[PDB]
Amino acid sequence: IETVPVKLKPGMDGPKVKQWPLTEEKIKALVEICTEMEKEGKISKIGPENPYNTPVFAIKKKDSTKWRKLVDFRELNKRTQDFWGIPHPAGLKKKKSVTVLDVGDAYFSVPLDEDFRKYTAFTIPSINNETPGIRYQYNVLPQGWKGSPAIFQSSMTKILEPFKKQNPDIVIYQYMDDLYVGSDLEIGQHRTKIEELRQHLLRWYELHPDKWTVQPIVLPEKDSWTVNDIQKLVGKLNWASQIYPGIKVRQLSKLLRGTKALTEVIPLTEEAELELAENREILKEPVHGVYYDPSKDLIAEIQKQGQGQWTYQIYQEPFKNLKTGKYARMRGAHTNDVKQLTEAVQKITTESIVIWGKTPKFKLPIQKETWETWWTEYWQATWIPEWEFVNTPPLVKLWYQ
Amino acid sequence: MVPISPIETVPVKLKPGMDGPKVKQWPLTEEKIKALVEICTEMEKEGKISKIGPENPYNTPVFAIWRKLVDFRELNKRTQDFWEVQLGIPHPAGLKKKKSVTVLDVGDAYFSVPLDEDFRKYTAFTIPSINNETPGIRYQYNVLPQGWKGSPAIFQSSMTKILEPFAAQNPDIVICQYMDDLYVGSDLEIGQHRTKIEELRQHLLRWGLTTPDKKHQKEPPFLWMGYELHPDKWTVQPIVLPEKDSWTVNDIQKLVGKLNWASQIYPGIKVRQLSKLLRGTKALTEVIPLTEEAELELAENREILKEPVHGVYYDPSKDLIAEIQKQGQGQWTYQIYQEPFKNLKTGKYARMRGAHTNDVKQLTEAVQKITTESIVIWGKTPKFKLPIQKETWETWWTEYWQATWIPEWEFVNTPPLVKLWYQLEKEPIVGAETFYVDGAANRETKLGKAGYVTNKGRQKVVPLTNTTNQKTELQAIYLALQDSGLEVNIVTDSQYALGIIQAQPDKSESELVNQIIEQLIKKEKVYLAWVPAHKGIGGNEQVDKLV
Ligand SMILES: N#Cc1ccc2ccc(Oc3ccccc3OCCn3ccc(=O)[nH]c3=O)cc2c1
Repeated sequence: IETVPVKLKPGMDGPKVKQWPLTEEKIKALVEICTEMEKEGKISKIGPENPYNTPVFAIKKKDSTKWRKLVDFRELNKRTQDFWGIPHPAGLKKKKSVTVLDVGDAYFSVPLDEDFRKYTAFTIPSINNETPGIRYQYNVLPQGWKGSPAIFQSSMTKILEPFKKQNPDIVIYQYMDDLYVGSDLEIGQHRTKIEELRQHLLRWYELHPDKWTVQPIVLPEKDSWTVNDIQKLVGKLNWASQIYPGIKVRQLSKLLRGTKALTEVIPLTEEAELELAENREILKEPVHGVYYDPSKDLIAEIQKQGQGQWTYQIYQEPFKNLKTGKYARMRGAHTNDVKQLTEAVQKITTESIVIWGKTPKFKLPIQKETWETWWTEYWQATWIPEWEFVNTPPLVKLWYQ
Repeated sequence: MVPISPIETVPVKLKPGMDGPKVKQWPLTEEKIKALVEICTEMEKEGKISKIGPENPYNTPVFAIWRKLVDFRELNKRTQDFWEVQLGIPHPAGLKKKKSVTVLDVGDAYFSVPLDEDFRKYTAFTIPSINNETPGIRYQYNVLPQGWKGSPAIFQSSMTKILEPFAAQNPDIVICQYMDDLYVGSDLEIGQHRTKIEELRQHLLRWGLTTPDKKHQKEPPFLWMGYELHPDKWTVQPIVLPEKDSWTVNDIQKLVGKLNWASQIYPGIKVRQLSKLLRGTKALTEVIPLTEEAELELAENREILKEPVHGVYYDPSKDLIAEIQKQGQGQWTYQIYQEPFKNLKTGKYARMRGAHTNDVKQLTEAVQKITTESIVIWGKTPKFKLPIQKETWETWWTEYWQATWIPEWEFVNTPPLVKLWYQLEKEPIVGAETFYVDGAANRETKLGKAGYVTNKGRQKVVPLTNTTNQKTELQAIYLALQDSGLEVNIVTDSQYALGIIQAQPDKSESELVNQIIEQLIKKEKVYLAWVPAHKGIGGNEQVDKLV
């Protein structure tokens, strides 16, 4: 009920980001939503004296036909002053089950600082540029802004105080408009506890971290090896030597001596089997000296494996993986690569939020124009990570497969 | 008098850390001075400006050409940024046909909108006295000055705020704003249409806004932003192509611009051969000759611009269709229409500048462009007609290492068709000869060697002059392709070559790569395996090409 003064970083003007084109249905949905929000005082129309703009578009969440408004507050976020700090719950990732809740509706009760409102300006675009679009600015705390949870921290603490005092075993973390709740109970007891908590949030997406770990480098186990098999093996081991110190391939290479056909079977010498076994023993151990740095960015790389399968690696320094995984979930995206990639990016970002409490910078195996054209059609998250585009095919694709 | 409705001002500030403009007044002739005096006297009588005292430290230069001209460049440099309403322009194909469309231009446009009083003092200017024997005549604006940064945006927003209630109370008509013009359209009867026009100009008159009392000064076709807007169709204003035996770079830029502008409705416009002469620009004065390709192309452009072509308006009740055709040399052309043989608009897409490429990627990019343009203009994605088989696309996107997608589309059999020219095997080929290839070169003498050895004992090493490591690595693979059967396994340590081939190009800028591709096309089955170099991998003989 009392506005807290918010300013911007020194030497930085407000955000002036181009609003990208929208389809007519999304425009209509946004018009409806913003018309309703104007009647609720949440937003207000502005004049041409407001040169600032933030991109905005419409989405549809899971199991919902009702449209939703999403604002790309990225530029405003990085141009917004740094707020302060709560240490990330390192036990959140260790819990058996974590549920994500949407607490965005709470933000709209708290009024925004007057002087700062002009920086939250956004535009519902017009088709064919007939009009300069409908312009609004936020009066209350906007969903997507990094300042909203920071300001609402005390309030959320006050609301969640009794539940926290009640269940000391239940972990509660918050990121943006999302509230992550971890426990070790049972799915039924979990859902009832969730209904309980949402009821506690009312009067004022099952996710299992335990079923996700880090992935070791595995080598084939065959009775008979062909030349090709050994060539691929030597390649993989040579690659893995960049990560694991003691990897040697000379005795395996010794078998390839001569120019044989790729499909020809070669029996392994004893030295070769020994070398292979040693390499296995080496790969079974974790990676040497791999630490997380909060001051550094998280980098995520994604490779398309085919048949709805995708691999990913989160790291900070090259060959120093902090997390690895393989998304292969099929859910109505059997004929669409972009949808699969978008969902994969979302999942990876979620896991990243659970583990480190911040989003990674993606390196997407897709042309810039394609991604920029279609990614908003399948996005169902209230946050948005950063991304770049890799145009050169990596050779390591089949080394994670 | 009837008190016309007021208009709330728009709060305007100067840029932070800056102050109002203070510029020395230019010397003006006695004639100019007299003219300005009379003009400003009339204006002051009208209420557009007001006389001020010497307290005001701000001043703006003014000239006479009689018509006065206030140079606000410095004040514009010192005036805040505005939400500029002009970014991109409407496209005639996006407009939805109406039985009637009338135009109401606004006279006394900017001088009918009040300026924020706190800002008026910054727009101060002086008129030089005769012989400068008296202090100059001091004035300030009470309304929006023409040439001022904030005038168009504020005028636009005011006009919108005024027009909104009339629009809301008349959903059976559609009103559009553009600068000093209003375009009203409806499907009503002509009498009721003129009636509602009258109601509109009365409504505007209540705010003291004057419209043509006579028969409206402009009737179809409307000449707007280079377009001709007719009742049943739209086109572009007549094309202007100069002909001279000595061309400069600037002339090339203007010609390219005009051809690109014409290509939105005229199909089959090509601009590559003329655009290749824009390399090494920034030198506007030059004499660039023409090739046979460019001259034949320009002749074909004069062949297309020979007879007029018209585009239609948009009808939301019908589907939206875009058809694409390959034109070769990285050129693509497309037509967006709803009914056959009647285009909404047309266009072209040129491939990006890269080392290697294939047809499918370019087609995909073209689809991207058309899609984005479509969403801008009509707010939806059109169904596509593409010159590519469903199976081709399937195989492509399934095996492609990148993620890719095309919206709803169908195959149209209009050659040339986009096809996959070759496909690498996924596993080694049984009964196929195995070519271990390698290449190497001396960095200093630029001398090199490229070759292969196979499982059957087939060998070859070729000496090369003026070449590099990458070139020899490619050359080795090429040699393997040349001297092999219809099915072949190939082993290389070149990450470079493997990258190139895994990028799957069907044409390149490097002749060697093109030759390799032509070899691949002739092949039935090709398996390309990779191994690390210098790992003592038998077969892989780095010691054979390093001599
Ligand atoms: N922003 C903007 C903007 C810029 C220029 C315009 C020109 C005519 C026009 O006209 C229209 C105004 C309102 C609604 C529908 C319109 O046009 C449908 C097409 N059309 C055209 C000309 C004609 O003679 N007959 C027609 O059917 C609307 C315009 C809007």
